[PDB]
Amino acid sequence: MNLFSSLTLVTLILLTMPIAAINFNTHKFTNYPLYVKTTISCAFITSMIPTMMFIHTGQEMIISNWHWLTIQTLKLSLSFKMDFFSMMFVPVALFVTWSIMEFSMWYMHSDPNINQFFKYLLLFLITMLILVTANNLFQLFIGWEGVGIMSFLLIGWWYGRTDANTAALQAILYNRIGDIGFILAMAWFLINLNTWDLQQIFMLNPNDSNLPLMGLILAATGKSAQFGLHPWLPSAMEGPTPVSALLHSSTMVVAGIFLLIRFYPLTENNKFGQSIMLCLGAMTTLFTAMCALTQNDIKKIIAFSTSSQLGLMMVTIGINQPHLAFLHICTHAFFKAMLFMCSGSIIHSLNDEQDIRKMGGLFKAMPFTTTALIIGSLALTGMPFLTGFYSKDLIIESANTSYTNAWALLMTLVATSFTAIYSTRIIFFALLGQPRFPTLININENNPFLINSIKRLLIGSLFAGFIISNNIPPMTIPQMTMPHYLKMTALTVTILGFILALEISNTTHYLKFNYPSNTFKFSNLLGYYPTIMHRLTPYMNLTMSQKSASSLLDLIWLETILPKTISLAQMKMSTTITSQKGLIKLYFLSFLITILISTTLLNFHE
Amino acid sequence: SFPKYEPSRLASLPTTLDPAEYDISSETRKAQAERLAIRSRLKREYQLQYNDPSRRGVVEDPALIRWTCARSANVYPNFRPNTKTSLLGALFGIGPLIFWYYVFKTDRDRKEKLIQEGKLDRTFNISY
Amino acid sequence: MLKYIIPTMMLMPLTWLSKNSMIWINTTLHSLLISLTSLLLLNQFGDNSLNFSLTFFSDSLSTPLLILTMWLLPLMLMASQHHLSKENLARKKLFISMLILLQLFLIMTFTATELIFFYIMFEATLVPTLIIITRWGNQTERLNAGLYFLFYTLAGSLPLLVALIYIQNTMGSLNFLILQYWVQPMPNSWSNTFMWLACMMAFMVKMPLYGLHLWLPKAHVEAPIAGSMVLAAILLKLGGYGMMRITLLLNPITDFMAYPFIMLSLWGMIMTSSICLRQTDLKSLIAYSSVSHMALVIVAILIQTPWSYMGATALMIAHGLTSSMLFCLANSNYERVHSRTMILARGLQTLLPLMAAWWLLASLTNLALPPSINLIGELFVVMSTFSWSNITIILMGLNMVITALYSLYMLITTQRGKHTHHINNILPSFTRENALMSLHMLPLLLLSLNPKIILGPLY
Amino acid sequence: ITKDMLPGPYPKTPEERAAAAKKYNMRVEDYEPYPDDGMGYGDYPKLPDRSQQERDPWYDWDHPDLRLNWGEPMHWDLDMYIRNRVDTSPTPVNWNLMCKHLFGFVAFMLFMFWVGETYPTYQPVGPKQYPYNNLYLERGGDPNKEPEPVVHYEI
Amino acid sequence: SGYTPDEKLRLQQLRELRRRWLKDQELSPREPVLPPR
Amino acid sequence: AFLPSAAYLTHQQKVLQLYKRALRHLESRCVHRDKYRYFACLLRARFDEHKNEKDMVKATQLLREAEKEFWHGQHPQPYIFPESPGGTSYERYECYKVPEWCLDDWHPSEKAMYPDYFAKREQWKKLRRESWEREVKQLQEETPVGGPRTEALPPARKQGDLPPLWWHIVTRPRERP
Ligand SMILES: CCCCCCCCCCCCCCCCCC(=O)OC[C@H](COP(=O)([O-])OC[C@H](O)COP(=O)([O-])OC[C@H](COC(=O)CCCCCCCCCCCCCCCCC)OC(=O)CCCCCCCCCCCCCCCCC)OC(=O)CCCCCCCCCCCCCCCCC
Ligand SMILES: CCCCCCCCCCCCCCCCCC(=O)OC[C@H](COP(=O)([O-])OCC[N+](C)(C)C)OC(=O)CCCCCCCCCCCCCCCCC
Ligand SMILES: CCCCCCCCCCCCCCCCCC(=O)OC[C@H](COP(=O)([O-])OCC[N+](C)(C)C)OC(=O)CCCCCCCCCCCCCCCCC
Ligand SMILES: CCCCCCCCCCCCCCCCCC(=O)OC[C@H](COP(=O)(O)OCCN)OC(=O)CCCCCCCCCCCCCCCCC
Repeated sequence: MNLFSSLTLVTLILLTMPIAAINFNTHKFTNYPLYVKTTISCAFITSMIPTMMFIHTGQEMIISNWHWLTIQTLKLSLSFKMDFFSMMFVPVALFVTWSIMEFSMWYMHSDPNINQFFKYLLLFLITMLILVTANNLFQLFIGWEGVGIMSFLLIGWWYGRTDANTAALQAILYNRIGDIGFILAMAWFLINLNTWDLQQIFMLNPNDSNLPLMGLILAATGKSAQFGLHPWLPSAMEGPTPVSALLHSSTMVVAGIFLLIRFYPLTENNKFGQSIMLCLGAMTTLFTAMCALTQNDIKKIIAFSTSSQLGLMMVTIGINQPHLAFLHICTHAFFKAMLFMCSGSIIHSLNDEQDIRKMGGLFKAMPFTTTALIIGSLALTGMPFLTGFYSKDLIIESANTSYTNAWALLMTLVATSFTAIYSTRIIFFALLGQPRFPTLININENNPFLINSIKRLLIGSLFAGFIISNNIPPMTIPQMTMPHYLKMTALTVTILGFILALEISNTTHYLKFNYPSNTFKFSNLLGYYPTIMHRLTPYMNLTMSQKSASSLLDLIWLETILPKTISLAQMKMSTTITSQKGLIKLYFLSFLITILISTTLLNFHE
Repeated sequence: SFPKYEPSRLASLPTTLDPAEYDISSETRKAQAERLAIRSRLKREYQLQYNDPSRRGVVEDPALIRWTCARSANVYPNFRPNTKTSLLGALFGIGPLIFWYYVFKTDRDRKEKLIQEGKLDRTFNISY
Repeated sequence: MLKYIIPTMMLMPLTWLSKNSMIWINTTLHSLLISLTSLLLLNQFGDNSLNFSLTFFSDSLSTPLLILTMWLLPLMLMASQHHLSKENLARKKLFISMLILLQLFLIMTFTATELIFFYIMFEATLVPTLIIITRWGNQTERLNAGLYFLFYTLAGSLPLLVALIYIQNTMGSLNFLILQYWVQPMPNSWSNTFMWLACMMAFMVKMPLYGLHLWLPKAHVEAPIAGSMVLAAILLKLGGYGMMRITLLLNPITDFMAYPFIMLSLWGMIMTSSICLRQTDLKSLIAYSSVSHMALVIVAILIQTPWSYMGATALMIAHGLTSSMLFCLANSNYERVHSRTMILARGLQTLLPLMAAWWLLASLTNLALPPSINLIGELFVVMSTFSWSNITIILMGLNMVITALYSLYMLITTQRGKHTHHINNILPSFTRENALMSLHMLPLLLLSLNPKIILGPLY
Repeated sequence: ITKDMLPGPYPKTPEERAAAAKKYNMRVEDYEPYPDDGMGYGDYPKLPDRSQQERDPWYDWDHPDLRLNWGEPMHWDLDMYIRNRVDTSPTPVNWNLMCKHLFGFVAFMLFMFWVGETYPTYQPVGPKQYPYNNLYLERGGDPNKEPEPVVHYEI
Repeated sequence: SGYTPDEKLRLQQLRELRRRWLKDQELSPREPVLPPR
Repeated sequence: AFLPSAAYLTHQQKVLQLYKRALRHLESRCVHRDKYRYFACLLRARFDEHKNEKDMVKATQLLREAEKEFWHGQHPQPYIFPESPGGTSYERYECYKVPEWCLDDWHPSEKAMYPDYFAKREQWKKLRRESWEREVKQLQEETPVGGPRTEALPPARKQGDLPPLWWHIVTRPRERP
């Protein structure tokens, strides 16, 4: 007990220590990024001990260490939940973040604000571990809004760029739309269950859990960029490449998925919520993998890749497999962070070139980036016995052999083929063929920071699915009896995607020029959703914000009915009273009329 | 042949597809040259102040001041109560108030009836 | 309460007998000492209020308002000493005398045991505020602003006076401690309907209620900086304090008299927040955000649950600190570019990075980032209004979208993008300015460590 | 700044329209005010309702982030048509066709999720069998009561 | 047709002044002159 | 349409801008360099067919249906250079482009850290303030009555004069500050 809880809190306090160092400073640091990276590698090592002694005995606890506030019957404490989800997610996040920061010591080396960048990246990591280690909804909401704000500040890192500020505010907007559902869930649990703690929520176990689960699904739709609230995650590629690698691929954007994994005792007893999550995840994983088939910016392709993988995670929550969804989070972190780091290696070697039509011939010119990009694309598409095999193949086998929305299953399989198609789109245009980049070749990947940071996620992308899937305890019963066409569905669908997109890629070399279809323009212009909804919904708001609300009501009509008409009335009465002609005759005639009205008409003499 | 571009409010017509872009008439040349003259005069008036070494402050733009004065202070002197402003001021001013009044009133009447009839599940509700 | 009233009055000979170079230093020093002294009001009990005398008492509602009031005076002096540097010395002392007099009226507004003495201090606050706005405001419109601020108040408050005197004739007392035990139920009638309106509409004007709010984007905009600080931070909260005291006497008629006003607030916070999306004047945007935040306090007081009163007093303290800081930040840009147009001076993070960090923290507290007391008050009001009716979360949640949208837009317009080329008088941030921002923001963030002192009498 | 350079009432005579066109630094043939319907625009020009994104980005703008010169009459909704906000730029696909394709895709997908919900897939198996009266005590059944015996047999 | 001779002459003179300005951004070998630590 | 010197685009300028836009969009459609090179020669052959067209109404008609041709055949996501407007690195470094006048607000302890730089800055400031009145009186003796027609500025005409309105062109920030 005393080892577990101490090293648990030492990991988090250790992460807070470089924030205290950078806020209490006077000098120019002797490599503050190296200090933050050393701190996070040490927090990874320190977090591995409670993880190992969870793997040994299943040892879980709750550290409710500081009573913060008692609102009459709601005692709010600083409470940390050290269960399976925290025990696996904290080392994976720390390992990925340690690779992201050794990558950032190379990629952000020219940045004059590199200490502020490492400060913001560590503040993200602190808010994310506050999110995943939380036991009550208030502390989870602290972590939730904290990763939203660090997402804002890191998307708009180059703040003089208008597109960076627009993408950062768009990410805020969609996440606050999801926070509506988060606060709906908190309101429902407080009013109906008198708690924000997970233990009393799970122990009371309400049957009428439609409305709080709809709130949690809306919160995950915002945070994990599911369909309807999806385009902020491809817009979030406006930030620097380590931001996209850490936050917007592997760690932040699974949080909504993580939220629904955290409330699995409620979702497992609600078939309606499961069907909503299933249809929403299948819609997301179809639509975003379809959008990725025609993109040309490499970070947009990897962003639609990870939003399709989040849709797959939402699917496997929707088939009542939350531990496979969490396994796919912990698996997806390695190869997707590595795919963004390989893309950033290509982008830096080609002088901030991000379009895949100005790449090519990088198989031999960037051999280590090529090796790791091929290993990551095979881990993404579910090559057998790489890390993506140990989660995604089980997800497809469980989605096949279950009482399932059949259209959601079929769209999940079409999305699985589309993953192979856009992965070989990356490999074909970036690595194969002949060069299309400019003539002054500055291709160099010989930094130890770049090589070692991609190397550790490469060892992760080879072996981490095997190691994690053989260390985690069984929490469900795995379906292992199924017909041969249904066992072999994922591999055959992935191979068909590779074959079909080899045909698509070899047709690009032919000397034929076809006009683009409407299917190409639908995939390329993102299903027309950021074109319509980001023009129409701001327009109708902002006109309503100025014409109706500002001008018509609170400059005109609320000004007209109380003060202006009163003022004009008193002015008019003032001018009628003071328009007397100064004639004694008329005043005494009014006095006579006064006396006659008082006597005959008012009877003031009786 | 080709699908004709249909311009919308939020997707305007391109410059290269506009038929008035190819007007070579002398009155359009005079209008374009007069707009260039106004823009060049405003440009010179700006950058004689912008490049002044003795100037330290804000080059005031009367167009910006004129915009911010039109957006706030000129609105009520140019308001006339007529059919349009009254029917828009009452639709968007008291319309939503009536709407949300009946929504919240119907919801709370239904909920109060369920509570006093013992039907609303209020089992663990002690925070309010 | 007289251990606070007498030093506040002794600030008057302190400012009028000071040497001419010492009148900001001495008043700042001794007002900070009074503010340090104000923490003795935290002798609060779980059952009884801290009842000093026949005239004065202090429960956990009035105590944070008193501490915030006594804290705001040194910050107002720091905010105002720069733009009054060229002022005549006697007019400078008269300005400081109006601030001291306003503090004196506020501290016995909040501690007034008896309700007609509350009324007299409540209305006595008008005169220094009117004088500060119309005499030391910068523009022409201050005069018109001084009329609106004067006449929306009195037209609401003169029916309150009559109503209070009626209670004096009916109950025999206006002691709030006596009225806690002698309160009779107020049944449904027309007489009690206009009794309810006379008790409530002065505080509805002070909050402000949406539709009655029109005095505020003139009074807070045309005021000088100390005027705007005390108007947004304290004088709006006279309405919320007065409602929380006066709704004791208005039960059970409130349960249907609140329905229009709740609608006016629930839709009004949708309107005024939306108005903040299209404001060209930055100080007007901060003013309309104050109307939007006080709409929640109106809803929370009208639904009158424990969670709603706790959220409303937390939101009043939090909004006081946040709105006062936002007006001071907007003033720090106004004292460089001499225009309140928000689109004028852009890209200021490239020029003023630490002040941009203050803009960031004030924007984050404006959008109620957890665990700030802004979010504590916001969230507790949202919990209580969800219990009132589950549909309100729509109008609540949509508000929290728009509140984020105008908070960061303000942050994106002024701090981010490219700097304006022709503006070259952007001086580096003075120590006074960063000090003013930190004296707003550091107590605001430290209250998240121990928020129970700002949760009011039914914590 | 002074009074005859501020915005005023709606121009009625042509010389008033000419002097207010001169005030906003633009041609009389280009100056069109908002129509005098009492909404509160006054003499302020109705500029062509385009976003600032549509401006030429390679031009030497006085305000390059805003794409706006000094002294140029600002649009009434300039704060709305900044590049952080509403874009009105021409799109490669027509607006109505974009709306048709997006609505048809979303409606077809929702219809097919409803169809697949009505006709779900499953496996040719019976229900999962649990011992001890379908785990009666484990599911929270009270031990003072006794359920009906749920008996499962070999096959 | 390319530039006019006034445009060529103005760009040449602005080019010479700009390259003088950019040359004047280089540091001296003693710069930055730091205080003694 | 909107140009600093010219009031309009000529027909020849419109044809050349269409030709460049069409080649860039054809390169976006035609990713590979040999395939682009083939179709770019075919597009150049289509532009050379109507090159010697003397009827300007016929040439304007051909230009107009060629713009309709381009609008049908454009790429939805054309290639944009990274620092070009709409690019992924466009206006990225504007947050680092601090204007030079901020150096006037430095403290003397941090101006003493760069003695030769600020000693060399002061002679630029001296040159600018002795050039200002000569270049103002150059502009007002050369601008016609009614104001300038175009936005073009004159060069320096004497030996010793600087070009009028030169300071923010010369002392502009670097693209990589
Ligand atoms: C009672 C004892 C208490 C002791 C502990 C203290 C408790 C908190 C008190 C308040 C602390 C604020 C002080 C720093 C911020 C303001 C000044 C500033 O910006 O300086 C920059 C400067 C360093 O920057 P620089 O490089 O030199 O220049 C800045 C650049 O220009 C550019 O700047 P920049 O943008 O790069 O950097 C700004 C950056 C920008 O970063 C952000 O804005 C992101 C923040 C939000 C997302 C991440 C956090 C999310 C929430 C999680 C944290 C809370 C819960 C954690 C618990 C677990 C989960 C429940 O902010 C930070 O990094 C600040 C870290 C702390 C942030 C706190 C939350 C603020 C967000 C808004 C409200 C949220 C709710 C309230 C939370 C209250 C918690 C107590 O800092 C200093 O020099 C610090 C000076 C000394 C500060 C003393 C603080 C205490 C004062 C109280 C005195 C009385 C009691 C005695 C205690 C003394 C302790 C030493
Ligand atoms: C480097 C500095 C560290 C300390 C150096 C010097 C000491 C050396 C080491 C010895 C340790 C010191 C002695 C032990 C510590 C004190 C123990 C103790 O009983 O302390 C009393 C208490 C413990 O709690 P408690 O329950 O006894 O009392 C709380 C008070 N009441 C009951 C009124 C509510 O306080 C603390 O320990 C305070 C520190 C808390 C640490 C975490 C702070 C997080 C701040 C977040 C703010 C916002 C939260 C919002 C969300 C909350 C959740 C929903
Ligand atoms: C800011 C602008 C809006 C401000 C609104 C202010 C409140 C609106 C309502 C005010 C009503 C008048 C004061 C009521 C005091 C109640 C005291 C009381 O005992 O009432 C019960 C008493 C009942 O009489 P009684 O108590 O003597 O009788 C004994 C009891 N019974 C009835 C059982 C026999 O009510 C009245 O006598 C009349 C109440 C209504 C008065 C109508 C005239 C005034 C109309 C409203 C004017 C509002 C301001 C106008 C100016 C606007 C701006 C320029
Ligand atoms: C489980 C359930 C799942 C349900 C899923 C479906 C539900 C949601 C349906 C869609 C609603 C949200 C989408 C519409 C708003 C999106 C706004 C946005 O992102 O605008 C981006 C726009 C510019 O972005 P862009 O053009 O892409 O940038 C390229 C570089 N210039 O930037 C701008 O124009 C800036 C504009 C700032 C002001 C925006 C005003 C609009 C605010 C809308 C709030 C809506 C609240 C809804 C509340 C619902 C409550 C339940």
